[PDB]
Amino acid sequence: DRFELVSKYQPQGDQPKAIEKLVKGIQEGKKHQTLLGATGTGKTFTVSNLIKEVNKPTLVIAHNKTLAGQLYSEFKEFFPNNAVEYFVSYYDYYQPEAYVPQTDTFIEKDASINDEIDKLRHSATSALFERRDVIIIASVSCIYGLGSPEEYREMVVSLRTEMEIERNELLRKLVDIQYARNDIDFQRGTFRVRGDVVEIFPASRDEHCVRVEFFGDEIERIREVDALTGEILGDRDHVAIFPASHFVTRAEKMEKAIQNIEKELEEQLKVMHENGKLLEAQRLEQRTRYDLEMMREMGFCSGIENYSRHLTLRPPGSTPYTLLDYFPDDFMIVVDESHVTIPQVRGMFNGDQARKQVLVDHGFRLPSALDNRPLRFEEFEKHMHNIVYVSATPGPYEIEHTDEMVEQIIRPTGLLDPLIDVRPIEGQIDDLIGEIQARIERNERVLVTTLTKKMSEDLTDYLKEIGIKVNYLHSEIKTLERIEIIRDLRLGKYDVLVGINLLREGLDIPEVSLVAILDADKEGFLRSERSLIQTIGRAARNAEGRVIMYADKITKSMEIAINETKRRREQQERFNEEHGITPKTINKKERQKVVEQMEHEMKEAAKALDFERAAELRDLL
Amino acid sequence: KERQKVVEQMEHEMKEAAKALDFERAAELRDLLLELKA
Ligand SMILES: Nc1ncnc2c1ncn2[C@@H]1O[C@H](COP(=O)(O)OP(=O)(O)O)[C@@H](O)[C@H]1O
Repeated sequence: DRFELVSKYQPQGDQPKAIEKLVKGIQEGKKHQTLLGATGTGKTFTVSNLIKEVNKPTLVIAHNKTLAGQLYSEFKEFFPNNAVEYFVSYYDYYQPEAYVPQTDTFIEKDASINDEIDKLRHSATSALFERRDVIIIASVSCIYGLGSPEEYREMVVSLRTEMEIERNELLRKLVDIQYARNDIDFQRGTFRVRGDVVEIFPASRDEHCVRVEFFGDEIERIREVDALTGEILGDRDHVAIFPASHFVTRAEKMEKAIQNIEKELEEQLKVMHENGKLLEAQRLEQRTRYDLEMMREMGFCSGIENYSRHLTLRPPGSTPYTLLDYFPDDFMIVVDESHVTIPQVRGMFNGDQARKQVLVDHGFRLPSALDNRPLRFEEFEKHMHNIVYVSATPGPYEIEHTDEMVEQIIRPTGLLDPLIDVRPIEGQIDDLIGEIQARIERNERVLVTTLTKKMSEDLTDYLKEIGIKVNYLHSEIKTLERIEIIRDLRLGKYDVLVGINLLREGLDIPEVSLVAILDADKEGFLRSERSLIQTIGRAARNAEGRVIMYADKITKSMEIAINETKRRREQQERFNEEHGITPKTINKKERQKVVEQMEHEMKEAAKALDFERAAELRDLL
Repeated sequence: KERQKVVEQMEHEMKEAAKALDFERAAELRDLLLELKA
């Protein structure tokens, strides 16, 4: 079951040494290790190599789904013959259930499920039971509730050729595991029957189904077929069909769980009446007994997840089953951007618990709803066999638990850490204009970080008044719109981006030759050692990259950041000299509303692939 | 998987041409894609 790493690359720079150390670290049974890779060193190639050498099922955790998608695309290319999988929340958008006591307003759960994401989730969990050569790229969705892997495993329908089994008995088993008969619209999670042929569309597929051909009570053949075409893709001697749902509640357990929910309700109502929580008792009882009628009628009610722990018949406070449980005991976790991802993982339970206690306090939910929850960080720790944190700036968790850092500081094409200049706060804006103007003449772009909304808007406005092409990265710009703006910077539609936080997803672009840091000496979050080094990093994608920090004094964070930058650049230039390498970059209000409408139109015409209409609109613009 | 790989790759490249505003390339790619689907 080996990983086969496919790439146009060979390990370069100090990648071989980083790989060596990390592999030896796992051989030494080191639970925690940290890969201290400076930005642009190819840390994802390093991890690919680690994954190949250690050869365990591996979980890669990422802090946003844009980066998770980005890792997934890359790992599929790296391991085309192994099972690279994607595990993210299937919600296209998610408004959780919430209550605002201040305004006495309840927020209903609002959300739509993405069919492709649910598919990839099913593909992920079934793979863990089919083979060892599995890499999953996941969000913190990996610490959220899933049915019992033992049950999921156990509920598989196994079929093999020459097997005895009745056609209709197969139908019954498939229903029992949440497949639906649909002869007319045959989709995933669905079976269709034509005489002696059953076609099952696995929940893990939207592309290929399993055709099972009977002769009497015996399977003659099993074929992977193209669902739409009927074109045979291959014969199988064996197929495992996994449940179409990650939480199936058979009719027997549901009856009992309804027993237990009623009793819990009966006890909570008692306690609330004694404490004169009359409103909250009325509300809770209406809601719960309605939920309970629906379960008795349909075996389903909306927001049924609030009852997950009851439906399992497990005692209160029980750790949820998560994806972590689907993995063998001997698996590896890689935590991408660990300084961000680790605090996020810890923050999920507490955010969840806070939101749900205001619902239990005010009678919208039973206390058992809190058992429908992500893992506690102490629970996530229990799943750590070998964990490798990946970060240019490791957090205090990683630092504490790692005996020695594995450093990786050398870039494939020899690109250096930028030159840093410290310049006074006085004459700040004017000094910067000059540096921007000079970058404009050179067909290079600029990133600039301000501490405030106020300075960002003032400087953006002033730049615009001057004839400079600029965009303010406002904080409430979503990453989808962010990426559009960044694409436009790359194109030279803008020459400068001004933002408070430049550490937001996707801001590493080769065309940027200058990063300017206003108020570098104000510490806080924005001017911490971590923020400074990451911000410096944005200038390291360009062979003439440079940072300017405006500051009247050198704070502790400036010192560590400037020191580390200068130290790496030194070793990097030594490597380059010693290896014969030359660093090379890898690669008016009325007008305003008209442009925003035609742009939307141009973008719509592009999604529709009416590229001619999108051209007409670009030329209009 | 190899056909589907190239098709799926062509699509990426078409969306990318479009994001560069290189709608001329994107159309060239769309038209090739339609022939291959046929
Ligand atoms: N051994 C290698 N040879 C050539 N190119 C590489 C190698 N390793 C990584 N790269 C490429 O060099 C660039 C810099 O890597 P990147 O992934 O941005 O680093 P990081 O993940 O640390 O920010 C990327 O385009 C990456 O795919």
